[PDB]
Amino acid sequence: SREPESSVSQAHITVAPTVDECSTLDRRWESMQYWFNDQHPRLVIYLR
Amino acid sequence: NGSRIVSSPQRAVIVAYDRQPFFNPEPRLVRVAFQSDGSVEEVPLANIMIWQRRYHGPERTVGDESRRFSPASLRRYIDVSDPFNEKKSKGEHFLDKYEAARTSEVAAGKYRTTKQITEIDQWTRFDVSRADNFRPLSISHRRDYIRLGYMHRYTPWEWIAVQEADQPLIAEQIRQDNIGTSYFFSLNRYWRYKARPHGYIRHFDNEVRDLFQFVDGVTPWKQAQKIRTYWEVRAHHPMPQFNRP
Amino acid sequence: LFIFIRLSYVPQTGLAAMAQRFRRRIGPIGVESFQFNIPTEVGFVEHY
Amino acid sequence: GTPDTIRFAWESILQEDVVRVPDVTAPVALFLTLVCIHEGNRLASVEWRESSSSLDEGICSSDNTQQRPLLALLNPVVKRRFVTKMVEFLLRSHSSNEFSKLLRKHGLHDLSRDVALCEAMN
Amino acid sequence: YYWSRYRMPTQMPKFDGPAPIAAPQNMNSTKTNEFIDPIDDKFPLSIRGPLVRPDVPEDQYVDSWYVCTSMTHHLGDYRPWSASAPPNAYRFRPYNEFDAKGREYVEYMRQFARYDPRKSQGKGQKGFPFRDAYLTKMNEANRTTPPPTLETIMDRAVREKHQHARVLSPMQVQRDVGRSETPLPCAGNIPVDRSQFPFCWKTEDWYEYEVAKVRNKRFVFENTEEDGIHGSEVTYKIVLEGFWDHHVMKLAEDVCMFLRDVGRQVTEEKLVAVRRVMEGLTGGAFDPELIDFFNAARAGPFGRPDEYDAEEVANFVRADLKRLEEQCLNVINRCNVPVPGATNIYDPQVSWPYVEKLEPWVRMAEFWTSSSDTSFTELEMSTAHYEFRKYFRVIICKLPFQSTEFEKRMYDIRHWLHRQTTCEFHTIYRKNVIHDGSVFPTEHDPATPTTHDHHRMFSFALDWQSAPVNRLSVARVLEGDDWERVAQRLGCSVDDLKEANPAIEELEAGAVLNVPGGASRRLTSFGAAPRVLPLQNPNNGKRIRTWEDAATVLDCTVEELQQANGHAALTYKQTGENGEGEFGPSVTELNVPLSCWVSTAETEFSPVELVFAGDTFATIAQRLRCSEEALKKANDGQSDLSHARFVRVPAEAKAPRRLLEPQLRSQAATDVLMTRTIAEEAAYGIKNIPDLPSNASKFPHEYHTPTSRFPTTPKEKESESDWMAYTARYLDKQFTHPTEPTPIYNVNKLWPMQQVPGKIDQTPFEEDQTWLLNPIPVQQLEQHHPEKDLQDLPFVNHEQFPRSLEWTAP
Amino acid sequence: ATNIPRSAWDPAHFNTNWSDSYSTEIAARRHWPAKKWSIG
Amino acid sequence: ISTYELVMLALSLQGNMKEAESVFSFLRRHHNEHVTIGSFNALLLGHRECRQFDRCDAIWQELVDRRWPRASTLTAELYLRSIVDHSYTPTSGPLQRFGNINVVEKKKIPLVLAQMDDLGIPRAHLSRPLMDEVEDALRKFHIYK
Amino acid sequence: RIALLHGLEPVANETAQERDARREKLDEICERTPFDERELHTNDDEMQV
Amino acid sequence: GPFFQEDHYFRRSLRLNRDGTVPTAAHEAPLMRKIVRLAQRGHLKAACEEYRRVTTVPPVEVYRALTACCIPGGLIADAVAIFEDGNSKLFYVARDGEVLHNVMRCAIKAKNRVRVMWVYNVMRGRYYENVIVRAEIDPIWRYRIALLALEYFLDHNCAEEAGTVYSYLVEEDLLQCDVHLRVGLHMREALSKGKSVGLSDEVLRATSLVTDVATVAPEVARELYQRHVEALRENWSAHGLLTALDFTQKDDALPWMQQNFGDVDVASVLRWARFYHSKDLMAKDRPRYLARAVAWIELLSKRSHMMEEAPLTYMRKSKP
Amino acid sequence: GVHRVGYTHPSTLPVPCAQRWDLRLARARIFQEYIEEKAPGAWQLEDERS
Amino acid sequence: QLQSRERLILGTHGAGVVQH
Repeated sequence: SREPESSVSQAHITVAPTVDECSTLDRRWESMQYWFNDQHPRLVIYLR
Repeated sequence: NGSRIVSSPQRAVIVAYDRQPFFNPEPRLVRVAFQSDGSVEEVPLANIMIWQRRYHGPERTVGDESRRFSPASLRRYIDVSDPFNEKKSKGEHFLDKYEAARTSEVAAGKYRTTKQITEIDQWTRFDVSRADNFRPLSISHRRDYIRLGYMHRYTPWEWIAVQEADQPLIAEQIRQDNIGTSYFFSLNRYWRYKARPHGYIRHFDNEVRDLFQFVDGVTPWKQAQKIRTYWEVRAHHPMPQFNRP
Repeated sequence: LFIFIRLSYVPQTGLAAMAQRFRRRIGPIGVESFQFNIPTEVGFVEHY
Repeated sequence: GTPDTIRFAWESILQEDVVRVPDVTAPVALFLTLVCIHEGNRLASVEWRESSSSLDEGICSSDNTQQRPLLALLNPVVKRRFVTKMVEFLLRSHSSNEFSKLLRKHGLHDLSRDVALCEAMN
Repeated sequence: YYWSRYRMPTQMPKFDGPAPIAAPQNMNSTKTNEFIDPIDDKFPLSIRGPLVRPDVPEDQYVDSWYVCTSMTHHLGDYRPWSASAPPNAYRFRPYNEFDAKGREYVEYMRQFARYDPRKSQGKGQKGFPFRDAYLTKMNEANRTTPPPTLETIMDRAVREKHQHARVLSPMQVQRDVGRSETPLPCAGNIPVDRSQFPFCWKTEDWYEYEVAKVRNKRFVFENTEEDGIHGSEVTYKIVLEGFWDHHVMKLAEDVCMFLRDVGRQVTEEKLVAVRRVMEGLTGGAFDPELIDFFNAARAGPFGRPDEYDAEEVANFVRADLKRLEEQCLNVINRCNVPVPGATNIYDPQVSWPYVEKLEPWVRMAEFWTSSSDTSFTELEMSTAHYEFRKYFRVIICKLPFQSTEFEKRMYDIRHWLHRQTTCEFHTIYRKNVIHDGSVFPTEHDPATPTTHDHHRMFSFALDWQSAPVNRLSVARVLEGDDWERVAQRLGCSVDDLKEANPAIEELEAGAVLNVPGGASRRLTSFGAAPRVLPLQNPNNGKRIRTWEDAATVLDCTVEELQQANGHAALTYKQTGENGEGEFGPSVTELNVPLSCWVSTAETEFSPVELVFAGDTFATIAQRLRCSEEALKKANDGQSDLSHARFVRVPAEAKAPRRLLEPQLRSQAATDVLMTRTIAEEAAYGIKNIPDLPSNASKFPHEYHTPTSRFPTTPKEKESESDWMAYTARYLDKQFTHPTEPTPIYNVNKLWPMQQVPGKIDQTPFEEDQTWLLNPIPVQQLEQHHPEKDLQDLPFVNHEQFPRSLEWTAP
Repeated sequence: ATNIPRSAWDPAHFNTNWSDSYSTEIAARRHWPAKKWSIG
Repeated sequence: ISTYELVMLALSLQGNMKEAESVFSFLRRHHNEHVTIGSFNALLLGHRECRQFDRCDAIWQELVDRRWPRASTLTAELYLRSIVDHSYTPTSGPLQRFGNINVVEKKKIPLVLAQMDDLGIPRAHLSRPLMDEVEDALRKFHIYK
Repeated sequence: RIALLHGLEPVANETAQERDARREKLDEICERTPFDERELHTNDDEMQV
Repeated sequence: GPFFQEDHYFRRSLRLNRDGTVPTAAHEAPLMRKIVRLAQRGHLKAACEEYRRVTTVPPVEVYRALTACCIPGGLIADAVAIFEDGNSKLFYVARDGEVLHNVMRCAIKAKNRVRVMWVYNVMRGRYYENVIVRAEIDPIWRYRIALLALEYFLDHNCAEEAGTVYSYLVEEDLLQCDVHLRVGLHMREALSKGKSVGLSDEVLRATSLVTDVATVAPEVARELYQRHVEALRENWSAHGLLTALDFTQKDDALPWMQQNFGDVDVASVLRWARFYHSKDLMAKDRPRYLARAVAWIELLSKRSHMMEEAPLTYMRKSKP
Repeated sequence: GVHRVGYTHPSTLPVPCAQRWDLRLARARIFQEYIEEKAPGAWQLEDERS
Repeated sequence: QLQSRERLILGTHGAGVVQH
C-alpha cells in the first residue's frame, strides 16, 4: 500500500531551512526567488 | 531576445482570463497580476501553478463543501417547474401589498409540480445492462455477461494481460543505440542480409554498376553490332528526308 | 553577464549527455573535436 | 570590445523555445543584485530615480498598472466620518436630478427616487 | 460441425397469427408497399411532424449497412440534444458567444493579436498566422489610412454644432422600438485601420502565403522543448482503423483510457526517479563520465576551453531535471483531469492523450448493376454509387521522454484491439546523429570544379561514390621524418598526433601511424594518379615477360591485372615480346589497376591556388590557413598579387585545396566495368559510332532525342543582347557605349531557374503571341505522371492500403 | 513496473471524484420539463 | 559506506524496505557521491524479498537512467531473478479462468537485456540456472523479425 | 484565498514557531480585510439567509 | 514467404560439410584475397564495396582484415556490423578470437565501455555457439582478449566492470596464463633444442616475470602505503587501517600485500600493469608503472575500496 | 530575351560570394539530382489548377 | 478528502458501501 505519488512540486517549493539545509547554504545553486523569498528568505540567512 | 525569457515561480492571482478557445487561443495567455505590487501582464498557463487540493478531480483548486445529510435519504422532494428555486421571494417587495390572499389559489402549482426524487429517471434495462466507465479489473463474477445482455465498455485488465502474454515481443521494437551509424560496412553488409533499396532506379546505385558490369561481361559487340537505328535503315528510302510541315 | 553565459550555455556534448542519461535519448554522444552532437527527430510507422 | 563567441553564445542561448534563467549560488546572486542596484541608480526616470517602491520602477514601461484604490488605503473609520459630513452638505446645497440620476445609473434606484424627495424638499 | 455454431436456444416463432391491423394483405388491385408502417405513416403530418427518427444529436445515429435505415450505435439508449451542449447552452452552442464561423474567426483575430514570428518556427501550418490578417498587415498601400471626407466632417458638424444633435455609429443608433437599447455596444468607439480591416492585400502575398502554408504541412518538429502541452520527446500517434466510425469512436476511448492509465504509471515511475535524483544534487553527487562529456571540448565561450566541475554541471543537470519534471507533472495533471462526467478526449488541453480524429478513407465508386450486353445506355442508367469507408482515430501520446517499457505496453494493444480494428503506430522520437572531421570534411572547394557533367543521368551511380569518402587513416612514415614534420604534412597538431598514436615515443622509418580525425591533410584512398608500371628493370635486367610477374611486384590478384589490362592482354599472349605496336603503352607499361593506387600530397592537395581580385597575401594566409612568411617563402618572394593569376601554396597549409572532388568516382572504377567493351573497342578499332546523321541539324523536327525538349532554342546571332549593344553593332556602328553598363556581378535573368552557364537560353516569354507562334505541340497521346501512372487512370485510382487522404506521415 | 497499473487497484489511488457508471448516463438522458413558464 | 550499504542489505534481507528506502533517501539527499551500486543492490534484493516487484522495476529503470553507479553483474542477476520470481507469482481465482496472468511480467525480460547491453553488463556473465529461465523467456516472448 | 494571496500557505517542513508566527500574521489581515460575499454559494436544500 | 528465393537459395547451397569445416570455396578465394589486401591496406570502404560481392562465405581472415582496417579511425559502428555479419549469419565465421580482438581495439579507440563489454560478451559466448555450432575460441585467445579488456578498463577507471571481467579471470584461473605463456615459449625453446622440460613453481619463479616483478615489491608497496595514509590525512588520521608494511625489510612486501588485499592476486596485477601499450614500464617508466599497478590493485581489490572510504555522517534513528 | 547563361567566378568580383549555380551543383551532388541541361528557360510553367 | 479514510477506503473491506 503506497500513496499516489503527489503532484506537488518538490522543485519550485519554498521549504523551511533546517540547520542541515543551512549547514550547506554557501554551496547550493538556487534562484533569486530562493534567495529573495518572503517566507523564509534565504539570502538573509546566507548574509548572516 | 527570442520570443521570451522566463524566470522562477513568483506568486500571483488571476484578474482576467477567458475560457473561450477563441478569446483565448493556443497558448492561453493568462492575463495575471502578480503579488509584488500587482503588475498586470499576460503570461500563458504553462507558467502557472495551482494549489491543488486533490490529485484527481478536474478542478482540484476548490474544496469539498460537505452538504447536509437527510435521514429521509430517499425522501427528498424537488419541484420541477422550477428545479433551481428561482421562483422564491428573497426580499419583501413593494408589489407585495396588492396580493390577493391564498383564496381561490386552489392548486398552488409548485405543490403539484414537486416530485419525489426517484421519479425523474428510470432504471431501465439499459441501466440493468449498463456498461462501466472504467477498465474493470475482472468480470468473472459477471454471470450476466452475454445471455443477459452485457458487453464491457473496456476490455478488462485480466484479458488484456492474457492478450499481452500469449504472444511474443519482436526484437525490432526496442531501438537500442550506442555505437552510431556504420558509414561504410552496414550498407554493404552481407548480400543476404542486404538493404535492398526500394522504389525508383535512382536508389539502386550498387545494383546498377553491377548491371553494367554483368551486361558487358556477357553481351559481346559481335552481338550488339547489327542492332540498327531507325534512321540508319530509313536512309535507303527514295525520300529518306522531308521536313515536317 | 559573462557569469550568466557560463551558468547557461550548455555545450552540445553536455546537452546530449544529459538528455541521453536522464531522458533515454538514443544515439551516441561524441567527445572528439569532430563529433557534433545533433538532436534530430526520427519519425516512422510500425504497422502490425 | 568582446569576442564574437560571447554574442554568438548569446544568440544561441536566446534562439531556444523556453529559455530559463538557471539557478545561482549566493556570491553570484548578491553580485548581480548589487550590479543592478548600481545600474538602476542610473537608468531610472527622475520620479523613480530617488524614491520608488520596487527595483524595476522607472524602467518597466508598458506596465498595465492597477492603481485605482486611493481612498481604500485610507482608514475607513475616517471615511465614514468624511461622507457623513459630505453627502448631507450635498443634500442641503443643491436641488437637481444630477444625484438621483447618478444613483439610478449605478442602480441605486431605491435611494434615487428618494433623493428626488429631498431634492423637492430643498 | 462448423455448421453447429449455427444452432439455437429457443423454440421458434410460430406462424399462428392473422395479419396485423392494416397490413397490406393483397386484395385485387392494391398497389402494395410491404415496408411503410400502415398506421404511423398515414397519421397526418399536421399532427406528427416530419420526424422519422428522434430529434437528437445526429452523431448518435449511425447509418446502417445494407438496411436503408439508421440505427443508433448505443442500442437505442438515447441522450437528448441537451447532453451535447454546455448547461443552458444557447442554441446548444459550444460557447454561447458565436456560431460555427464566429468562433473560428474570433480565434483567428486573437491568434494574430498574439502572433510571434520567433515562436512560429518549427511549427506546422498551426504557427502560420492569420492568412487575411498577416496579409492586410503586409500590404503596402494599406499603410495609409484615408481620412473621412471633408464633406462628411462638415456634415456631421452641421448636425452636432449647428443642428444640436449628435450623430451616432450604427452600433449606437437605437434601432429598437420599445425598450431602450442601453447599455450601448462597447465597440461604439473602435478605430478604423485600412491596414487591419478592411482586408486588402496583394496577390503574391495571397499565393506565397497559401502555397507556403500548404508545403509546410509536414515540417512539424513535434518534439519541441515547450512547457506542458507543446513539449515532447516521443510522439506516438496510434491511428486506429475501423470500418465504422462508431467502432473507432469507442475504440479510441477504450485505448485512450488504457493508455492514460499506462502513461500515468510510466510517468509516475519516471517522476519518482527524477524527483529522488534532483533530491540531493550538490558538488558531492557526480560522475566522471559526465565531467568527461561536459569538458570534451577544445574551446568555448570565454575564448578559452571551459572546465566544467561537479557543480557547474550540477546546475546544468538540475535545470534540465526541473524542466523534465515540469513537463512530466503537466502530463500527469492532464492524465487525472478527464472524469466519467465531462471527459473531453477531443481536446488535449484537458486530457493526455487526446484522440485526434482522422478524416476517413472513403472510396466512392460508381458501378453498373445491369448485365445487359446489348445496351450501354441501360447499363449507364443503372449506375449505383457505393462507398468503401474506413474511418480512423489518432491517439497522440506526446511523452517528454522515451520509455521503452511504456512502449512495450503500447505495442500489445496490437492484440487486444477490437473487432475489425487495427492500429498503425507513428513514433516520432528524438535522436542523436553525430557530425564528424576525418570522414565528412568541411574542406574548401577543390581545384577542379564539378560542373553539370558530373551530375548527368546515371552519373548518380556511375560518376559518384556513396558518401562519405574513405580517407586513408594510416600514414606511412618518411625516412628522414621528424615528429612535427609528419604533423606539418598531415595537417595536425604534434600532440594530437601523439595522442592518436600513443604507442610510440620517437618516430622510426617505414612505420604506420594512426591519423587523428583532427588532422586536416588526410588523403583520400586510391589517389588520382594512374600508377606507372615500367618494364625497365626485371630480374632479367632487360624486360618483364610473363603476366603473373605483375601480380607479385604489385601485390594484387591476377584478375586485377588481367582485368585492368585490356590492350596488353591481346598483345602479350603470356610472353609480351610479341607485343604489337598498335597498342604502344601496353607493352612498355602495364596499366596498373585502380585498386593498388597510392595517394600523396602532390596528387591529393593542390600545389596552386586561384587569385581573387582583391587578394593580399594576408588574405591568402587567412584563407589557406598558413603563414604569410611561408607563402612569401614558397612564392619566390612576390609582393603584389594583381601582378599574377595563381599562387603557389606550400605544403605548410593546414586547409589546402584538393586536386579533385574527394567524393568523385575515378574513371577507373568505370573502365573496370566497361572492360569487355573497352577490350572489344580496342580490338575492333571503332573510332566512333555516330548517333545522328551527319545532316542532323538541316532538318529540325525529324530527329528528337528522348531527351530533346521544347521550346527548341534558336541559333544565336552575334550580339543580340540588349538595346545598347544592339544599336552599337547593328544600327549605329559608331555608338559610344559598348553595352548597357553591366554590374560585374551575376544577373540571374533566368530566375529562379538555375541554368547551365555557357548555354544560350531564352527567358519565359512576355508577349502572348510567341506561344501561339512557336512550334510547341499539344499533349495528344496518354497523360502520364511517373507516380500517378501506377494508378492507371482517375476512375480506377488504386491504393495499396486504406490510408486517409489527409495522412500526416511521420 | 506493475503490468496492471497502480491507479486501478490502489485505494490510495482511488478518485475522490470517481463519478460512477450509472450516475452520468442516468442524469444525462433526462430532459427536464419544457414548461417552466406558465406561458412559455 | 560499507556500513550504510550493510544497513540497507540487512534491512533488505529482513524485509523492511520502508526503512531501507529511508536510508537511501538520507544518502541520495546527502551523500549520493558515496552511494555505490551495492546499496541499490540491497534495494533490488529487499523489494524482491517483499515481493514489491513494482519498486524493483522502478529502481531498475532508475538505474538505467543513472548510469552512475554502474550496475554490477550481481545487480543484473538480482533484478532478472526478481522478474522471474514475479512472473511465476500467481494471480487470484477471479482472474485465473483464462490463464496465469503474471506470466506477462516475463515480457520486460528482453527489454531488461537490452538495457543491460546498453549498460555494459554482459548477459553471459549471469548464472546458468537464471539463464535457464531467461533463455526460456527469450523463446517464449521474444522473436526476431 | 488571502492565505495563498499574500503567501501564508502551510509549509511541508515548517516548525511550530514559524507556524504560529504565520498564524498570527494571517489573523491580522483576515480579521481586518473584507469578507467576500459573491462566494456565498447556496447548495442543495440550503436556506439563503 | 517474404524472403523466399533468397533464403531457400542460400540454404539449398552453402552448408557445413561433415568434416565440421566451414564452406570455403574456390571462386571466392581470389575475391577474398582482394578484400583482405584492401582492408589490410586500410581502404575500408573499398574493402566493403568488394565485400558487397561476397556470395559464398569468406574465410575468417577476411573478417579479420575488414575489422582490422577500422582500428585507426575508431569505426566502432562499421566494425560491430562487420562482426555481426559473420557472427550468427554466416555460420559464425566471425566468431574468432582475433576478429574479436580487432573489434575490441575499435571499442578502445572509440572509448566505449559498453562495447568493450559487448565484445567480452561474445567472447564469453553461450552454449549455442560454444557447443552446437562449435565456434569456440582458443583459451590463449580468450586470455588475450580478457587482458585487453582489463587493460582498457582499469586504464579507463571503469572499476566495477574491470572487476567483473577479472571475476571471470578468477573463475577460469587464467590469472597465471601470462607466466604460463612465457614458460610454454621457454619450453618451445628447450624442446626445439631437444631438451626435456618441467612444470613446477621453480620454472614459475624462474621466468623473467616474477624475477622482475619481485624486485618492484618495495616500490609498489611503499607507494600503496603512502597513497592510503595521505588519503586519510586528506579526509581520523592518527590511525590507519593498513597493517605494518615492513619498510626496510624489502622482503616481506608482496606477502604483506596479499595479506593486505587477499581478494585479488597482486602477483597478477603487477605482472599485468607492467606493459603500457606494448611498452615495458618496468624497464623504462618505472614510476609510471608504480602509479599504474597501484591504481590497478586499488581498483581490482574491493578491500582497497573499503580502506579508501570517506567519512560519511551518522543518521540518528527516529520515532513519531 | 535571348540571354547567355553567364556565371562569373567568386574570384572576378571585387567581393567574393558563393554563386548560385555552384550551389546548385553542390546540391545536385549531395542529393543525387540529375541536372537536365536541355531544360529551356522559356518553359517555367506552373500548374495553376494545382 | 474522505474522512477516516485509513479505516474506510483503505481498511474497511467493502469500501464502506457493503454491510457484512
